[PDB]
Amino acid sequence: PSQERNFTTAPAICHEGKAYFPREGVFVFNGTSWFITQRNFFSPQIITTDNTFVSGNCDVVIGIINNTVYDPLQPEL
Amino acid sequence: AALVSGTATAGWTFGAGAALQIPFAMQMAYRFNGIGVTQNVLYENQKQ
Ligand SMILES: *[C@@H]1O[C@H](CO)[C@@H](O[C@@H]2O[C@H](CO)[C@@H](O[C@@H]3O[C@H](CO[C@H]4O[C@H](CO)[C@@H](O)[C@H](O)[C@@H]4O)[C@@H](O)[C@H](O[C@H]4O[C@H](CO)[C@@H](O)[C@H](O)[C@@H]4O)[C@@H]3O)[C@H](O)[C@H]2NC(C)=O)[C@H](O)[C@H]1NC(C)=O
Ligand SMILES: *[C@@H]1O[C@H](CO)[C@@H](O[C@@H]2O[C@H](CO)[C@@H](O[C@@H]3O[C@H](CO[C@H]4O[C@H](CO)[C@@H](O)[C@H](O)[C@@H]4O)[C@@H](O)[C@H](O)[C@@H]3O)[C@H](O)[C@H]2NC(C)=O)[C@H](O)[C@H]1NC(C)=O
Ligand SMILES: *[C@@H]1O[C@H](CO)[C@@H](O[C@@H]2O[C@H](CO)[C@@H](O[C@@H]3O[C@H](CO)[C@@H](O)[C@H](O)[C@@H]3O)[C@H](O)[C@H]2NC(C)=O)[C@H](O)[C@H]1NC(C)=O
Repeated sequence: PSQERNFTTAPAICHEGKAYFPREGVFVFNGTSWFITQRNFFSPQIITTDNTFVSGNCDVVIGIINNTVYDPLQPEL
Repeated sequence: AALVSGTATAGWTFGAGAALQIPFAMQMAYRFNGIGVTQNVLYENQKQ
């Protein structure tokens, strides 16, 4: 790996009061938008329910920030 | 001293390629997942 970029990150994101954690990747803040991607290659993906997980509330996670989570149910319904 | 200082923030590419900077806690959280304990456990028990 070589040429890189600076991004802002977050341990977790808070949505509906719940603490959402990433699966295999890390949360990344680009030019005014949050995505999720693998550490070894910057390829940003939309943050969706199925690509993250939730456990515990937004209570004890240090540095947790507010965000939204996409749920296919909405356009599917 | 240089090695230790480096690894403290440099992470996985430290001895492989270009230096990167990763927040300490983030690095640790990953290494825990690397063992087989769900990542969130570290944050919740970060103090302990
Ligand atoms: C992610 O997003 C969430 C949601 O916004 C943020 O959490 C909120 O943080 C705010 C600020 O601390 C909490 O504010 C609540 O305001 C209520 C309204 O009263 C205030 O505002 C009116 C406006 O006119 C004033 O007139 C009034 O004098 C007050 O200034 C309060 O009632 C809430 O009080 C709660 O806690 C006390 C604790 O003893 C209880 O007694 C109350 O009954 C009540 O429970 C509170 O102050 C807001 O509640 C928070 N929401 C949640 C869900 O936590 C996160 O901070 C944000 N994350 C980041 C990183 O910014
Ligand atoms: C941070 O993430 C943000 C959210 O994804 C990024 O915002 C996006 O920025 C791009 C700019 O490249 C906008 O693209 C728009 O695309 C439409 C469609 O036409 C274009 O694509 C067709 C495909 O074949 C191509 O043929 C055309 O020539 C165009 O290339 C254009 O009409 C718009 O003018 C614009 O190009 C995204 O829409 C925009 N997303 C949102 C939600 O606004 C942001 O850029 C990212 N920042 C960084 C630094 O990466
Ligand atoms: C990620 O951000 C860091 C800083 O938070 C970048 O490092 C800094 O980059 C600047 C510009 O490349 C370096 O030079 C500085 O230029 C300004 C211009 O006026 C000057 O005033 C400063 O005195 C300095 O010369 C700066 O030294 C550098 N700092 C460090 C510690 O590296 C970094 O390059 C960014 N990385 C990416 C991939 O964008």
